Amino acid sequence: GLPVLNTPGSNQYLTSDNYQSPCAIPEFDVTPPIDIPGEVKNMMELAEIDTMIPLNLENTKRNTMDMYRVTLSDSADLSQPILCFSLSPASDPRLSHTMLGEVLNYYTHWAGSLKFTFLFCGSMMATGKILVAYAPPGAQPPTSRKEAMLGTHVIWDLGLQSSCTMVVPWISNVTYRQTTQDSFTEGGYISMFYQTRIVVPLSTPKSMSMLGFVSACNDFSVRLLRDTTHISQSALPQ
Amino acid sequence: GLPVLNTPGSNQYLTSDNYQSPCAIPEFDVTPPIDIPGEVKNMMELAEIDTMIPLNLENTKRNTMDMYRVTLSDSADLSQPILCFSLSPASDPRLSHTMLGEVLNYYTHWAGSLKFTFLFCGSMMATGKILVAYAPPGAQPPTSRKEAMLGTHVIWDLGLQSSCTMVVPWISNVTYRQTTQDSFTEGGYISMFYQTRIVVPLSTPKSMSMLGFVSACNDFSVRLLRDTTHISQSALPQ
Amino acid sequence: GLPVLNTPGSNQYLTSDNYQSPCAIPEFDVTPPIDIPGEVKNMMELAEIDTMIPLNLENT
Amino acid sequence: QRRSRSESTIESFFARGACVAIIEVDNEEPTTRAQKLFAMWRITYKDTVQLRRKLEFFTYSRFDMELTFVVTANFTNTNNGHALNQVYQIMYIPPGAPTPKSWDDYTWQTSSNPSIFYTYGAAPARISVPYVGLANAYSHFYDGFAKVPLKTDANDQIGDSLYSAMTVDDFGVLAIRVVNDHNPTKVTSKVRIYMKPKHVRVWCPRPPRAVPYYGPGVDYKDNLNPLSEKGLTTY
Amino acid sequence: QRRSRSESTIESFFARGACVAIIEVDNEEPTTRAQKLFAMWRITYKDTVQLRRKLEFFTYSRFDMELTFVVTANFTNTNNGHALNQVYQIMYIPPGAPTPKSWDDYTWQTSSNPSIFYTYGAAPARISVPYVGLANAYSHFYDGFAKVPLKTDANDQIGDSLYSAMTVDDFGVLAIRVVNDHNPTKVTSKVRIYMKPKHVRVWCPRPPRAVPYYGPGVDYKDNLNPLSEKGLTTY
Amino acid sequence: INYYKDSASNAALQLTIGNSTITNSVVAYGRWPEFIRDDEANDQPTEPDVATCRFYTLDTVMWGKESKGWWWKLPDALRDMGLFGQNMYYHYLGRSGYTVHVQCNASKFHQGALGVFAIPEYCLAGDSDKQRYTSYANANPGEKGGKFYSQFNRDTAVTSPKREFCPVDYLLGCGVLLGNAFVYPHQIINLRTNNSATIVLPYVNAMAIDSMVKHNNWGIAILPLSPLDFAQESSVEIPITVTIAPMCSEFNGLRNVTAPKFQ
Amino acid sequence: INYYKDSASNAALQLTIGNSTITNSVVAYGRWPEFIRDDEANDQPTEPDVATCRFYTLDTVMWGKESKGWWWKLPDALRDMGLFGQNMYYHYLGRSGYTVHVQCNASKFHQGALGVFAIPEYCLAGDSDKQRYTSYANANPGEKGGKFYSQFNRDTAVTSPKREFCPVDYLLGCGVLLGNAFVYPHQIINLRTNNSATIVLPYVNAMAIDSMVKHNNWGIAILPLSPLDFAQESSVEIPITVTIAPMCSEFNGLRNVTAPKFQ
Amino acid sequence: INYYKDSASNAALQLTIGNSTITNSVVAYGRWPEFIRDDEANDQPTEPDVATCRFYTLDTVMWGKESKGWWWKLPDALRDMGLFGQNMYYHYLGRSGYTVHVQCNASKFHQGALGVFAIPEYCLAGDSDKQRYTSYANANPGEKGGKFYSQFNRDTAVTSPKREFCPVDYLLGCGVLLGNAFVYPHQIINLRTNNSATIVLPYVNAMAIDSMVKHNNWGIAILPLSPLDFAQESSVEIPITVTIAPMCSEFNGLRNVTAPKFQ
Ligand SMILES: CCO/N=C/c1ccc(OCC[C@@H](C)CCN2CCN(c3ccncc3)C2=O)cc1
Ligand SMILES: CCO/N=C/c1ccc(OCC[C@@H](C)CCN2CCN(c3ccncc3)C2=O)cc1
Ligand SMILES: N[C@@H](CCC(=O)N[C@@H](CS)C(=O)NCC(=O)O)C(=O)O
Ligand SMILES: N[C@@H](CCC(=O)N[C@@H](CS)C(=O)NCC(=O)O)C(=O)O
Repeated sequence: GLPVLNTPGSNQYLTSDNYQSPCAIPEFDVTPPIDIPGEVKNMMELAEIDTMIPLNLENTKRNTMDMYRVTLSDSADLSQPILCFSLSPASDPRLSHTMLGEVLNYYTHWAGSLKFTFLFCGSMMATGKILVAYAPPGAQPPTSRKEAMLGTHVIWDLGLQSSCTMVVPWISNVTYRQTTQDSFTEGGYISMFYQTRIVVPLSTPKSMSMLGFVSACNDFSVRLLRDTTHISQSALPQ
Repeated sequence: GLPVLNTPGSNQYLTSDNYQSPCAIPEFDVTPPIDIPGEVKNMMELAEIDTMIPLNLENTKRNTMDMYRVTLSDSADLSQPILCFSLSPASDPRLSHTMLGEVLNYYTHWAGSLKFTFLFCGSMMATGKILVAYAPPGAQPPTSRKEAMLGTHVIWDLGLQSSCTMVVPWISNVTYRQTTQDSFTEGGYISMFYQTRIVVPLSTPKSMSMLGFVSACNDFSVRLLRDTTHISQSALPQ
Repeated sequence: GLPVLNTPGSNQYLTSDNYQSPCAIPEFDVTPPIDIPGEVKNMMELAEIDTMIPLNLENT
Repeated sequence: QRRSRSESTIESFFARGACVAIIEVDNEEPTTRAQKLFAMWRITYKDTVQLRRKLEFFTYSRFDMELTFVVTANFTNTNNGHALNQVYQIMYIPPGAPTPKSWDDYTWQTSSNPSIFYTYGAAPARISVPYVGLANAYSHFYDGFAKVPLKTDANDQIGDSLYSAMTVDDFGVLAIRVVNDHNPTKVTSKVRIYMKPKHVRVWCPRPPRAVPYYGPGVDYKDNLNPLSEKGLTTY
Repeated sequence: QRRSRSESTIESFFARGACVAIIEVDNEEPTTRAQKLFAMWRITYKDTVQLRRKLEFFTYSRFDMELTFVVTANFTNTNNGHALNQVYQIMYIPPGAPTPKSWDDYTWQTSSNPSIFYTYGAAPARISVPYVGLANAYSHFYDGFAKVPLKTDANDQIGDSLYSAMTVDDFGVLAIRVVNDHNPTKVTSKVRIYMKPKHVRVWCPRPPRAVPYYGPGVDYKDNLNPLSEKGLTTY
Repeated sequence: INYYKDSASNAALQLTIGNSTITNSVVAYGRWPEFIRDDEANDQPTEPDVATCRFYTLDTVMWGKESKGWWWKLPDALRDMGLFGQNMYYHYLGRSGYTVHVQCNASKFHQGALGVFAIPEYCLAGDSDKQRYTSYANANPGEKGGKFYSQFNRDTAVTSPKREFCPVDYLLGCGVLLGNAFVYPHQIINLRTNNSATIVLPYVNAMAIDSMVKHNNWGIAILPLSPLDFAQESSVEIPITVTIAPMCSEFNGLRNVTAPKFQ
Repeated sequence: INYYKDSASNAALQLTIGNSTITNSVVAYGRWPEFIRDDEANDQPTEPDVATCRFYTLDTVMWGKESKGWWWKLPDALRDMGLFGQNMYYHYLGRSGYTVHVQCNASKFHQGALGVFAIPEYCLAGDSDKQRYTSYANANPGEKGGKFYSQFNRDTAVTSPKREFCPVDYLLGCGVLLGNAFVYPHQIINLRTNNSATIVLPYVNAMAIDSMVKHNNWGIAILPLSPLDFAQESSVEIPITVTIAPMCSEFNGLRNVTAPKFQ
Repeated sequence: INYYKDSASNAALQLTIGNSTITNSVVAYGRWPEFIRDDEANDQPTEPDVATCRFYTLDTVMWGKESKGWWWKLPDALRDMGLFGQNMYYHYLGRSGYTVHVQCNASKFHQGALGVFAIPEYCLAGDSDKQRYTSYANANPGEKGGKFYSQFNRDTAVTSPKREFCPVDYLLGCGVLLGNAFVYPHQIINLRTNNSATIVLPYVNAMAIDSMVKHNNWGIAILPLSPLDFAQESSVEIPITVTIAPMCSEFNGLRNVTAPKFQ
């Protein structure tokens, strides 16, 4: 018949190949689809949904509801930070298990800006001011308000607004950052401090709780699909 | 020659494949066909032909002519049902061996409406009224005329008409129902009751027989061809 | 190269098959034919010729 | 859209390869006693029951055929060495053609009979055949005889014939042999034949079989109680 | 240019072959005691966890499937000779079809059930399947029962059913056997099945699993402390 | 694209007939009997018009409480009916359609139901372990016909086997449930509504024309779907009559007469 | 170029409803409830307009410092609400959307936060080693609903197993971290800003219409994201109320009434 | 014809700058320094114009008969030069080109030749068996620079390894013959013809902008191609001076100041 020549790679099975195969059930009447609410076209759409951050991962509070709450008080040390973490969406323990982190753990490279939100759950009579700062990598991590203010910072007034949003923009030497811990693709640091203090009147609680959320913006992209480390198996079903 | 690359599935035999093969008898003068009555184009055409139902499957009557007859009398208990069964065309023993059931046993999924017919074989002087009811699944199977009448019911007058027809329409949550017994794809129940009673004059038989038939309508379809359980083999011919 | 899939019947030899094969003597000058009497196109032509019947098949 | 009847067509209903024959062939040193060096199988679809039952839904049929051959070989002992890859020969013998009497007689020259040579380990063999019926359609059921006894017949055996049989030898046979010579160790092999009808037309539908088959005809011997017990007023 | 989201699509996210089943089949001399001559596997994707976890990101799905089969065989001893190349038969049995009781019963005729015959040493087998869901979409999660108990039921077992289960027998099974007869030496083999969804649509995204799976349902038994320790004010 | 040349390789009221008159009808497969067309043949046919296409009445039978059924074969039943039989035995090839009329009359105080079925290529089962051993004489009873049975009585004779059929009523004599016999052309006679049945059968066979002596084209089966009863009498019997009219009959292959040996 | 025929082979304010009135809203998936369209069906449906589409109020619950959460199932919670339940039990197939309103009022000196989540196909975990062994009665509490727990308490009974759910607050009762529960339709009630929440749920299922008795389409989960406190008091309790209004409800398959056995 | 979708599968004088003035030039790769274009970026950059783009003079070195060579790293050498260093340490990302001017004057009775080479990604070899063990402090000498050697002196310390470079003159300190070093941008100062050299270096890197602290973009190497001599004197020494001017410098990522630990 037609002369042919077999090339390398013949009779191999590549799990990522895209070829045609015969159908074992020809002439099948497929049930037509219907319009079901909640259709999803891209996985990034899930990364754009805000989800809570387990900020408090202490030994006696992790794996418990209280791990989602950060305590605030009117008698706290104003010279010390309220919370601090690193801009590692997929490797930081406080961000790895979020929906953004769960989606990222299936990919090797990521790029884009991020959005952080903070919700104050005190009484209507409580007032105060807070400072939320982001610092790009390269220098010592901030330990005081004076150092933090030199970065990208936002001032939040609790009384007027119960929620605050800060956008961390994309700034990097490389076009894409790895999803694993690596000093060559470090992202920066996030810190919080008191601006003036929490002030409350009499017959009012002196302690309150705060919540945090994270999400991705519309300029977020991922590369290089890969397996995750968050699920394992030891014995196959019998 | 022409470079080529062999893909997975090469040199395999799939019984449902559709490929070309060489002919072992080239240049054969095939005998032309003729117009023979009774040509069949679709198997559903056979399912649309009415066939008798072995309603009476008692121990001493099954596998015998009497299994196709249902007894009626003028001294019967009017508060008890005459006959009862389930809308399982392929798994119910009383419907599995019908032509519809035989065709369905070769397929895995079915959908469509059904038509049931009842023939009264009494004397011309006998009169009476009957009620034939269908109940969709979900509630207790009917045990009395009061419960049955709440469903889809038809009233049949023996004197005016010796035959009655009831159409069970298609009503289901799923688009297709399985041909095997399954509570998630249950079809419903079929029952019969006396409306007034059988009345006969003197010098006339007081007992009579009734026959039943089933068929499929024009909106009937099947899916997923498969082997049947009605034929088996133990030893190959020697 | 071009993806392909091998089907059943590959590498089999059917005596009634009709395929192309390479020529072992390329560029051969074939002797031209001539008009020879008695050319036959169909075997039925031989069946249309009358022939004697051995009617008497006795032992002797 | 609305539900379709694409898969209930005659073509789809018969678009499956069904086994119709298992044949045994052995390779060993020839001996005086009986052996299985070559085998002959009479072509038909009544050896198995599934395809037979599916086809018997109708009285008359007209179709082409596709045949596929799957070969599986094995050893029997371990102390007689091994063997090299074998080649199998399958020949179609129509009625009237000479039949082999040995695995290496002249009949295997297959000057005019088609033949297939199969090398073990390759893809299963395959061929196609057209409609070769003498009449305008195949007759699954035949209510008649091939001979009619006459008053003038010398004896009653002149006109005796089997009921519901057209021809004694129909469609020929298939002869299977191993071309290779015998190795010091015996090697057994089985050939499985799968049939698929194509371009199928049918006439005169009939009710399906309800009791186990018994012979090529419609005879029944045992298991004549198919239906099971069930209550009259039981759902 | 600007960064794209080509690889984050649903199709790309599921464009990978994932193992879903490892099945064992043995060839040896049949004996009275239990053996692994033929095997039956119930079709599902919950035997493994990676594909299950990826699919459980959404509540409803609709896709076609591609299946690939990889076969690996080996010996067990050394003093019983050797064996010739084997042929494996894989048959799909939908619900309601008869199931085999032996490696050589009539059910293997596969008159209507599709089957694959694979020759050892060739390329891994492959097939494709369309969407065969009874409803308009597959239901990964089902919050309900198949039966409802009633006050008039004679006993409590009439209406008893497992929670979060639609049908007991869904999608049928796959039966795998070795067609070849038994050699004097036993031969073991494993078949690995890899699944790839195609033409995928999804609805109602859900949060991913955070603790080890336990059974077909959403039950959890052990390892309920996923998060690790970390300082509140530690970078 | 198709590569191979061969296609097989390609991947996939009063009715009057003749001098007879009888005073709704069913047409089998919706096909009226017709003569052979010029586009299908194999000499000059002989086509009697009125000397053979007329109603012939068979022997009357009796239906009672213990009756199980009756069966006949065509054209076997008409082998001795006027000139039709003479033409059948004087010609090698024959063809014909049929009209079947079943008569059974009763009163308004009787009750019962008869099912009449026309079956093409109606093959019956034997009565012995040997397969397809039935004799020609036993398979062609004639106008008398045969009867059904409710059980399979195996023949115990070893010296002189009977070689006869053993039809079973609920298996239709061929191993198929009677309930599905309605797939064939059929009629129902219910004593409370009607008293007669009529069917029209065209010529059906794999060949345009075939021998009538060694092959039977049609079978007629009559079975009681409901038992006969009358008032409260212990014994009841009524007559059943059958009439058959050939239609559009052709004959070919004239030669000396055939004389089959019927016992 | 595609070779095979099959596609699979191809390579890849006041709101008033009915006679009820309540004095921003969230629409789930941005889809308002709607009736079935003519291009999707399987008889004449029954579509009550005002006799069933109205607000029904459930039993009030109490929120304190030790409260962990509550959950309800729909349409289970409305099985005994006026004519809606009667239509549910008198028909084989049902369909409906919902409007959920959560009310909780406090003072300016209180503090706390509630999270309300609507979950489609909300499946909960058991309380025993056996898998999927929960009973129908325990899985359908009704309008009373259930409660969450902070730890997994395995059932030690071997003779009379309870067969009940054991939801865990931080796992959402299904093995997923609570922080991601916001992926579902949700609302937050913060006592310092608002005192009520509203959600609109369309009909979601793999089928256009399905039975309401054996399958629950929606689940409602309310959890305290922040603990309740008031001034410096040791004990604080406030009421929480839930109201639900069916919308665009259809029923089909009329027959006798269903009577499930709830204990 | 290409079958696969992916492309990869497809088969294959006075110069014044700022407030500084110096009284032919060589442009590396024929590319003048330029600012980042709008079609390539990753916030608002900071682009000093005259406060950082000006000539800074390094410490003078001495060339004699036994001198083997000198080397410097950029932007390391300018880390403590006015506001350029402050901007370098106050920003995460930086970018800049350079202008290098080498001055060395002698008399007509002197003789010698200097080769100046600008090397991108100039990596030097260590002085120990361990690989890539050089310390940050030793790899960034600053404005003082380093010197070459004529032989490889392996470090014998085992307790306190020096962790320093050991460049070799004839191997260019990187294992390549010096004769081919002219492949890089280069200049030759021959005392009998000229007394100065000038080079212009654009920004070269795999990324548009990168950190200046942890990565050095350029290296400058000066080696004596011919030994220095004067009349018949035994000892001769002359000064060599280096001046560097940043050009088109951009900075981004403002935050607190970085304080590296240099010993
Ligand atoms: C080199 C070997 O290849 N030759 C193969 C071959 C295969 C089949 C051939 O035809 C055999 C006959 C088939 C067309 C099927 C015959 N059928 C159709 C009708 N029929 C049958 C049997 C018994 N009762 C009624 C009908 C059959 O058995 C001829 C040659
Ligand atoms: C000759 C052998 O080839 N036959 C092969 C074959 C393969 C697959 C076939 O379909 C099996 C069902 C699949 C389409 C996948 C079923 N899925 C989709 C939804 N689902 C599932 C399971 C458990 N909970 C929820 C959903 C499944 O397990 C049919 C035939
Ligand atoms: N080592 C185990 C079997 C290991 C096993 O089956 N592992 C599963 C998951 S726990 C698997 O994914 N195996 C992949 C493979 O080896 O093919 C045994 O034989 O006792
Ligand atoms: N086990 C039997 C043979 C079994 C057999 O031949 N079975 C037939 C039908 S009863 C069959 O379909 N076999 C399929 C196959 O094994 O290839 C024996 O060897 O004694």
